[PDB]
Amino acid sequence: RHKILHRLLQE
Amino acid sequence: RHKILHRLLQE
Amino acid sequence: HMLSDEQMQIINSLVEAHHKTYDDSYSDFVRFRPPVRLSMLPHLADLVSYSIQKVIGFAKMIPGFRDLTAEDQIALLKSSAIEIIMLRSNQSFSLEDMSWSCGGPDFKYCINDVTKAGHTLELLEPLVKFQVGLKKLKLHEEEHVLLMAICLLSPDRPGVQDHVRIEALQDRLCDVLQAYIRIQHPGGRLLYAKMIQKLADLRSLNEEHSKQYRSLSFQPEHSMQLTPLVLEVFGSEV
Amino acid sequence: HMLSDEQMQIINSLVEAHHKTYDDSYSDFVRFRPPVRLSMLPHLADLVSYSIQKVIGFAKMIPGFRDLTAEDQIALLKSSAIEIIMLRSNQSFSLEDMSWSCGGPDFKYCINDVTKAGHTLELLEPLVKFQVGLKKLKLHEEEHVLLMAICLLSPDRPGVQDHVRIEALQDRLCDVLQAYIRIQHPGGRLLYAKMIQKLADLRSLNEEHSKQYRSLSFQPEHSMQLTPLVLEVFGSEV
Ligand SMILES: C=C1/C(=C\C=C2/CCC[C@]3(C)[C@@H]([C@H](C)[C@@H]4CC[C@H](C(C)(C)O)O4)CC[C@@H]23)C[C@@H](O)C[C@@H]1O
Ligand SMILES: C=C1/C(=C\C=C2/CCC[C@]3(C)[C@@H]([C@H](C)[C@@H]4CC[C@H](C(C)(C)O)O4)CC[C@@H]23)C[C@@H](O)C[C@@H]1O
Repeated sequence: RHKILHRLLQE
Repeated sequence: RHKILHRLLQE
Repeated sequence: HMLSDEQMQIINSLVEAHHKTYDDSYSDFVRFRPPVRLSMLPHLADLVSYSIQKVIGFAKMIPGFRDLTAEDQIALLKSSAIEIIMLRSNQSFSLEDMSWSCGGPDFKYCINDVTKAGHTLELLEPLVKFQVGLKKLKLHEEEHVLLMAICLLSPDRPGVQDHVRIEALQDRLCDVLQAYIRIQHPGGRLLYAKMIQKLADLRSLNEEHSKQYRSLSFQPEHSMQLTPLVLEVFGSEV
Repeated sequence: HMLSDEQMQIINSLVEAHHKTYDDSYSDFVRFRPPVRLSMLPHLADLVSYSIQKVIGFAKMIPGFRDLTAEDQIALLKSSAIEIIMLRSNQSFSLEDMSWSCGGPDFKYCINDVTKAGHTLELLEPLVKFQVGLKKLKLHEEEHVLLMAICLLSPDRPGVQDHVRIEALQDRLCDVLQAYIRIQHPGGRLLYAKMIQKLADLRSLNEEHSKQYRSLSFQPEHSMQLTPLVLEVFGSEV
């Protein structure tokens, strides 16, 4: 879930 | 599934 | 009295974060799908999607936000995104034209423009009155970014797990703000209370947007014009 | 001999469908996100997403396609979309410049442009050689649209349920094509065989694209630049 959000919070 | 495809095939 | 070193650091972290994530040149706007006069949905979806990325990066320099669990960060961003966007947009809003002036005439958005992106006066009327009231408060840059960080680290959002911790960081930011106003803002003796009420306005704006977005995201000929980020963030995906 | 009335009707239905779903002015391209020299991903994603809508509408005037179950229609479109797009793009491809010329210089796509949209020469080399071979076949408009309708109504696609029926419509279109060539195409005595081999080329192009798209759709900083239609159609959502 929330593939892009996760990505943009890492780094 | 395929919400947009369905829509664009109807009408 | 005066502000502690810790509060000065927080203030400097916040405004540097705003400066890094907000471009007064608005020059990236040429890369959105162009506006047309639901003709404005593609351009405005791109604008919001771009703004969501900025808000994520701003969040990302908020001291302590990162130390929260990734789920809490997603919860906080999903429910506060449209409010931060409404808040940050006040920097382009102008009372002289009653709209948002970002570029030339193509990138000026009046009420009729947003109408043609699937939204009614039920949202637009309180939204523009919100921008008007907030612009007349004439906030310092420090208060503006403080307000955005306070709005995002609200623990009364659906989905948050560690209320204790988020409310704690929200409290420390409120005390920095309340202190900065009383020390460095002449005549701000009632300003903070009004800012806290602006937050309440944002909640009512949030809910009517959430309603209107639902009705447009439920029609595939319209939700196909949105972006993946917009759908992920504004959807009830959980 | 000559073509039956039924085959003339099919031909007229097909070219009218192509004319309605393909704009030689390319004037809608100004509404995509503009190209920049993965800098070309946003513009090219918009181009493909727009092309998918066209292909759906073209499919929609193919006699008998609609009478298939909605699941068969989705199966046929999902696996054949990129092939129809590769096929229809030959109308803008030009051997003089070895690229696709749609607008002015902004809307001309050479190999380096597609490189900056996340694709390697492993796809681009056979793709451009495909466009070259297909353009030198100098197909009549009737053969071009016939080939697209035959490619889409292939029953050897994953997911199709009524093979019998789809193969039947595909067979009748092949016989119209084979007959139109032998009657109205001077020296086309080996043309049809070569067209059938172009279809096989499309399958190999399809698979390498499907591979390269996977690797880019699996990186969220890239798949966020795609569109909802592209993700739905090119994803393995089933
Ligand atoms: C987003 C920003 C700016 C303006 C924001 C505005 C002014 C125009 C109308 C907007 C874009 C609202 C609309 C409700 C848009 C149109 C459609 C879109 C969705 C999310 C699809 O409902 O929301 C959201 C914030 C509103 C300009 C600038 O200050 C940057 C800032 O981040
Ligand atoms: C799509 C069309 C046209 C050109 C199509 C092209 C030429 C440039 C390179 C394209 C767009 C291919 C690339 C592999 C693109 C770039 C990225 C995108 C995805 C699907 C993201 O991989 O595919 C697909 C068809 C290729 C122009 C015109 O003939 C209309 C036609 O429908």
